[PDB]
Amino acid sequence: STIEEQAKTFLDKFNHEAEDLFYQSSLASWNYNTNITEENVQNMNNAGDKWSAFLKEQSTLAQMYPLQEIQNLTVKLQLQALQQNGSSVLSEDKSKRLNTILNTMSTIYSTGKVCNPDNPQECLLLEPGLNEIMANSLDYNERLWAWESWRSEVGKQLRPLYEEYVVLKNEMARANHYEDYGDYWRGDYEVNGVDGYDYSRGQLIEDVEHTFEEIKPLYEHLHAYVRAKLMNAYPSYISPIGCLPAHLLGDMWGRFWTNLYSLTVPFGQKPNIDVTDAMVDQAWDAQRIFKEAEKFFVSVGLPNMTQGFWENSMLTDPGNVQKAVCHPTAWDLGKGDFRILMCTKVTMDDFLTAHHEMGHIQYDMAYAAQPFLLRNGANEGFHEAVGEIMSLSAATPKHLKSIGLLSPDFQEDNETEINFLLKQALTIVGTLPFTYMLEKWRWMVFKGEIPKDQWMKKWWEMKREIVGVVEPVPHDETYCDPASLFHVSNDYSFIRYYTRTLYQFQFQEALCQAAKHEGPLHKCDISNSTEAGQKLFNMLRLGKSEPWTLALENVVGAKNMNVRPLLNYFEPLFTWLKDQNKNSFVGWSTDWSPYA
Amino acid sequence: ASVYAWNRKRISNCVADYSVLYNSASFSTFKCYGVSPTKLNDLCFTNVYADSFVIRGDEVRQIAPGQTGKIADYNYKLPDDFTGCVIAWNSNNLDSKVGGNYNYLYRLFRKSNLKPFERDISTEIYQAGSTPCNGVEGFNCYFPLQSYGFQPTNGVGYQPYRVVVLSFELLHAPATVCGPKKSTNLVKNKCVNFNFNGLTGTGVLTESNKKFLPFQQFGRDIADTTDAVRDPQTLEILDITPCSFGGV
Ligand SMILES: *[C@@H]1O[C@H](CO)[C@@H](O)[C@H](O)[C@H]1NC(C)=O
Ligand SMILES: *[C@@H]1O[C@H](CO)[C@@H](O)[C@H](O)[C@H]1NC(C)=O
Ligand SMILES: *[C@@H]1O[C@H](CO)[C@@H](O)[C@H](O)[C@H]1NC(C)=O
Ligand SMILES: *[C@@H]1O[C@H](CO)[C@@H](O)[C@H](O)[C@H]1NC(C)=O
Repeated sequence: STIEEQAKTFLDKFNHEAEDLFYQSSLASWNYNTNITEENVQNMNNAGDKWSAFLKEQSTLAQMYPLQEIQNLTVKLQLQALQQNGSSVLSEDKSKRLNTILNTMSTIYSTGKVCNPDNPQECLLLEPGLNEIMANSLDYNERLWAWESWRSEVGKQLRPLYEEYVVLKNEMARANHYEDYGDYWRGDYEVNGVDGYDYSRGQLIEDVEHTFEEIKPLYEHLHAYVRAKLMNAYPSYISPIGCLPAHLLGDMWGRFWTNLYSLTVPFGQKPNIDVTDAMVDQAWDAQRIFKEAEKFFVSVGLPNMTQGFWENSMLTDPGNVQKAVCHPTAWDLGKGDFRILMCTKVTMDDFLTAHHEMGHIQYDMAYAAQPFLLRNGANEGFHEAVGEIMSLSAATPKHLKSIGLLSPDFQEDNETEINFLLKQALTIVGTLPFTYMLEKWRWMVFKGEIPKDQWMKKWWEMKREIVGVVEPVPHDETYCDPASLFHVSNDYSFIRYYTRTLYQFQFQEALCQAAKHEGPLHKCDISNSTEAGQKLFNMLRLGKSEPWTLALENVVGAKNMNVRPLLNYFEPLFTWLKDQNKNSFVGWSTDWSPYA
Repeated sequence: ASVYAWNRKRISNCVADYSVLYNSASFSTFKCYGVSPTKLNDLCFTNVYADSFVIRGDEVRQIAPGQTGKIADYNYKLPDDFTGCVIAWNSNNLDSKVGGNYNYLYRLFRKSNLKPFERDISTEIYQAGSTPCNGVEGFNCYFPLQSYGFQPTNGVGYQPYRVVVLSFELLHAPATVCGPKKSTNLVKNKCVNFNFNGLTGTGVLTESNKKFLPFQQFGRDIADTTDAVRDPQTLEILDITPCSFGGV
């Protein structure tokens, strides 16, 4: 006769019913990725409609339970995730515009085109055609033509489509009694019902902005240092008084600046940390690569992989007729079934991705004892930051010499570590200003205090100030270049990448102090310490059953967002970065100098 | 059968070979409660009722006397001081199929606690709230009958092991049937101890010229002194005489 005993009955019914339907959807999604077939497209639409209609039925039944009298916190978090209406609020004539638009985005993005206008000879796809022209060529004129090959031939037909998307997704919040759609994405971080642990939704905007005033002085010196070794290659092609072009920052999206290390190497006379030649003398293959990775984890203390994965999953690219895509993704099929879907290669990137995709798997069986609704990470930033702490340890020279990839006589001086640390700075420090600015623009435009004619003049004016990029060509309002990215078009919350960095270094300093390492955090190691392995797995196994704010108190003891344990990682780098920029002009104002 | 439909049949009037389980080299859940596996071969109790059901891997420990849980409460409860043994082994090679083993069901909810060793077979629905269900699923029906899904790709925790439970309890019914006992080849013309079925003694063994009808087991001649036994392992009649002794 209690609501507490009534909720445990309903979640016990849902857990067995959902895991049957979730296994059918996960098994169906797995055969689609592994094998591309005609009937398999029809097979996906058959399983996906009855799976989507099942969540429609469970949401209506939990609505009649009032939420004002459930003092238990374990079932309150389950009911908050289950009661998200989503698409049920929309009408039938408006919900059919959901499945139509999202499938059109995937097909439009899959069209590869580099055929020249008024000269239609031939053009190939993205992977053999586009990546070679951005990573190898050094010509300004054709890359400028390639810049106008996608933002004026593809983005021109999105201007009536994307504006229709942002006027109806914003309307669900008033029908769901929220403020805006930006506040809806902050509901994942919202915690209620706990005394002293409550996190307001509006305090997160202030706290994120408050932590950005110490990110900025670090990013000022990074752009100043990288500008002296690039004007050497282009004496009269770039002027050394202004900023840098946007289409010269390493990747297609400019997220990672890893590809400028080969072009802008400081001292290339001594060899770089490259062991691709080391494995081919001893004839290393795919099996011996993953065998030493598994025994690395069991040496830490984590449980080893099950027997239903090695003889069941696929590892390499099989056959010749199977042209199925093998984009690196982590699979959680449930019921103890865990798979890795990627094409192995003997390269630098695939070896690091091999360590990276296993960490999400190692997080998944930890909360296997939890119920299905709580079988997830503590938030969207935990499942990504957990998968990256072993990536920091595996890239250390000590771990590489532990397996035997590096030479037994490899000295570790200053410059052998500055080359490694600056590689980590480009992939960690460089992604912090880009994540905050893009997510800040999307939150206010969903809130609505931005008119139609001030979108572009404010978006560009923060790129010149924060990032420091002068526009190579003026653009009018008919362009829609911010909507071309994959995450913004496909409804993905980008804030999980900002909190990934601030979490992966809170855990690193806490775990290294437990191991009593004498030295800096870059040289710290986790292996050969059984005391740290049993300590970590107890906190890994909790999952979403506990609030995420209690997870912070379980490792560092500070309830707030600390910024002090990030400069201590870069003290060897910061003092070196401070001496080269003694005379350079650090800190840009507003600059209309080149294109006045 | 299903876990909620465990059978109960009496095993009697036959020999129970428990030694074949020891050398099977296939069981990984060989535990005995209240009795030793070695000492239950020669001696046994009546009421040899056997219960057969399938238990998932993550809930093997739930099925034990003095232990509670989910299956142990509303499906099958073992009473305290259960003098029996549990043996389980994996059945992935035969008791599994792709897409889910849609053959085993169970009861998940019930209003009241179950009495030990009773089986209920009904289609009654759960009634958590005061509002009754009129046959249509709502907010308080929660049909407890659910079909488990077993697949060859499931984890070790979800691997369904084949488990059989043998019960041994002592009641007023006498003359129970137990397992076999070792036999040793007969030795002749030597003072050797013998212990046949029900009788024992010490003496020398020799061939007998006498003949027995095929329904006697042994015999005596004078003053209740046994002088002839017929072992059924050989169908041969012998003489027993006390070996040489006297005063020096
Ligand atoms: C809340 O519900 C959970 C169910 O998992 C239970 O374990 C816990 O004891 C409950 N809390 C209180 C205070 O009763
Ligand atoms: C979900 O939709 C139903 C339909 O009327 C509505 O009653 C309910 O309040 C909605 N839930 C939320 C959280 O908006
Ligand atoms: C690294 O530099 C410091 C001073 O900056 C110096 O004392 C030290 O010897 C250097 N390390 C090596 C291996 O030369
Ligand atoms: C049972 O008696 C028969 C007949 O003497 C004999 O052949 C057999 O070996 C005895 N027991 C067994 C099965 O060994």
